[PDB]
Amino acid sequence: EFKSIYSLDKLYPESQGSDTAWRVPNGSDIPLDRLTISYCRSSGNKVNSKAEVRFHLATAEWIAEPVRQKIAITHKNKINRLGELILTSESSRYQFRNLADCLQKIRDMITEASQTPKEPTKEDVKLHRIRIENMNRERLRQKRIHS
Amino acid sequence: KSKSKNILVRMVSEAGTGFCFNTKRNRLREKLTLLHYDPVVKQRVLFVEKKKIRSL
Amino acid sequence: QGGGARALDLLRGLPRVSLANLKPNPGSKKPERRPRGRRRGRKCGRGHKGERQRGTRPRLGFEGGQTPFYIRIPKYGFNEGHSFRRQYKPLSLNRLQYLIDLGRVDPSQPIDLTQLVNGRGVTIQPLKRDYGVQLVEEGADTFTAKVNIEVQLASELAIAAIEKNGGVVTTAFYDPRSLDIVCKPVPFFLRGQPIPKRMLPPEELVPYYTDAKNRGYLADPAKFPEARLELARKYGYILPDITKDELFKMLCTRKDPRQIFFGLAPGWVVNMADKKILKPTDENLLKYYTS
Amino acid sequence: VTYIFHQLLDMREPVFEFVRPPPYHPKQKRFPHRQPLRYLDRYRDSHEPTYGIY
Amino acid sequence: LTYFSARKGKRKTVKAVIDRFLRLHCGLWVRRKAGYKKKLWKKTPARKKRLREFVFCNKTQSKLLDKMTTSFWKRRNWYVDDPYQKYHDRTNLKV
RNA sequence: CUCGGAGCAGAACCCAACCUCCGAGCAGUACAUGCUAAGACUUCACCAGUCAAAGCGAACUACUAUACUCAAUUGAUCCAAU
RNA sequence: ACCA
Repeated sequence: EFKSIYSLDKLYPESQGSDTAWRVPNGSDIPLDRLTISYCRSSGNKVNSKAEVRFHLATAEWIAEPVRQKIAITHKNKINRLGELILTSESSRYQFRNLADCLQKIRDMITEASQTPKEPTKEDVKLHRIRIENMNRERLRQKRIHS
Repeated sequence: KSKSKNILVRMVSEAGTGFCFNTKRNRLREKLTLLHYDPVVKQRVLFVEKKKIRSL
Repeated sequence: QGGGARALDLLRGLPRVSLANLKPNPGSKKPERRPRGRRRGRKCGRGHKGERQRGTRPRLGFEGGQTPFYIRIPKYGFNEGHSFRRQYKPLSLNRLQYLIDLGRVDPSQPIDLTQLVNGRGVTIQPLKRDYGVQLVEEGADTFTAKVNIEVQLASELAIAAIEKNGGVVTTAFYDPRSLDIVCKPVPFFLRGQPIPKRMLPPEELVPYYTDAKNRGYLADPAKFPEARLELARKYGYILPDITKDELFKMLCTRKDPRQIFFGLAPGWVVNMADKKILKPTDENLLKYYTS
Repeated sequence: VTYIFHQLLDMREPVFEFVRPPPYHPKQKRFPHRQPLRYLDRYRDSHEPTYGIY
Repeated sequence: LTYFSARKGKRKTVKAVIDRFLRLHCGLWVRRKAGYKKKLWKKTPARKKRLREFVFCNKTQSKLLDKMTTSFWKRRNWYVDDPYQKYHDRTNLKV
């Protein structure tokens, strides 16, 4: 076989060998077997497809127990009757890129839960209406006649 | 042509962003210092007049 | 069963087809219009005086003196340097898969420009500043073939589709001369020139081809295991072990960076007439072609 | 309310969204004279590059 | 225009057009607006923003710019990272 | 000899005259007179010109405000200066 | 100073 002064053997002397580029590094965070991936063609007006990743948050063991508790709270509305956490992405016409977004959401829920940010976020507009509506509901709260 | 009251002057951001803008001021007035929005730093900062662009 | 045979048997009972009873297909021979007779003569379609009847109206774009439309728009570099921009014929994973399914590209062997051109999968125009093929992702969901393919540019999702099926993809640079040769080897061999060396990328392209994330052909092989692992995590497939595959030797075949063809070295003369290959042995020549 | 739907009523919790009508656009012209370049984005369906036959 | 060159017998491109207009493969032509760099101090921000748009030509101008350029300028190109790449083909266009 | 207002041209729009009249080739306030974007108008073409929801940034509790008062108050391309 |  021909070899020039720019053989990868010469350019990277320490990286020689036929397997160097193809070894599987020994040193398993999100186990794909533990997830149920499903693909629908949402409205296909939509060219974009739809991926759905659902896993039972309680049974999940690859997620730290404390995180599983915290996630169950901050994402109550994504937990169905059976206890499955359901994530859906339909922002791409490729199932690869929709699943990648689904997995990145799972990967984000965990990171967010473990960090526990205490920074005071800027109040959203829709929240202001609720705060006032909430403030004037504990203003009509009475007491017991005979305490 | 001979008559002239206002002049066009360049106002450079004091924020060091290099952002500039043009405004008119009376020729006899003193050099302008203004508080103007600088998009690069995304906040209002001081601008100082540097050069007269032209006479209006 | 019908009209087809009904025409040949209908021909048996007709006069012989000769040079005396032929005619063009109706609608194929529009008639000529000549300025003769009442309808078409006299002023002959040219109107009356002015510049138009006399054949002297101004050039195209002139508007009668008003500063013309195409001149009063400001110059803007929409097309500045168009002639030095590199172009890449896109190859889709739909089109690649189709070529393999129809037998026009052979996945059992390495696939480079020569195999795509010879399978008539892409048409490369180096004179129109083509720099090779860009592997584009269209069709990634349904792509199943495992290939060892060499392109010039590749999308991450296209790479993921190749590597999810157990295949290999590398991005390699071809200078315009090397590209012309790799695309049509036979015409180059009919020039009787020694096979030239494949040049290096220009600086602006050296980072692309020394980067493992692009599977660049000048990239560090030791950094490929990680980059292949990242896309598998990103896109949610398990990276196969290709060392375990029987075609692993084939999947590893890569040209030397200075090499245009698999199995042929710079400085060789291909003698297609006698089916021989002439190799120089002079030291100065041999040093030139290996450098 | 989830507890009522799940336990007392023994059903799935129905979720609704406030959906607004799709935005109006005039019929696309072959030559959109003097419209900005993004006029084409108003009639596009996907953001990802297409390639046709290639 | 040069309909027949003295050297090649070929029609020539008017290079004034190449320096001012962009041809999309679909047959649309894109221009800048006249006066977008002139006397900005006296133009309102709404007017200044209108002057910064890239706009399409009408059919008459398109037909004219097609005639002043040769076939080379109508070929499909595959420039890498072309800012206008997505604008070369039409979508959902009826009649 | 360009641009605005009025009559001719009474009521959607348009409408000539070496027709009848009157004006403009600026001033003033700002310094978010920042960004961006649906949908529209249009001086009978084009060029140019015009209005604007939502959004982002700001500002903010009693006509103002994501598009100042004002009728015109104006000059394309190339090129030059930076 | 005063090219377009």
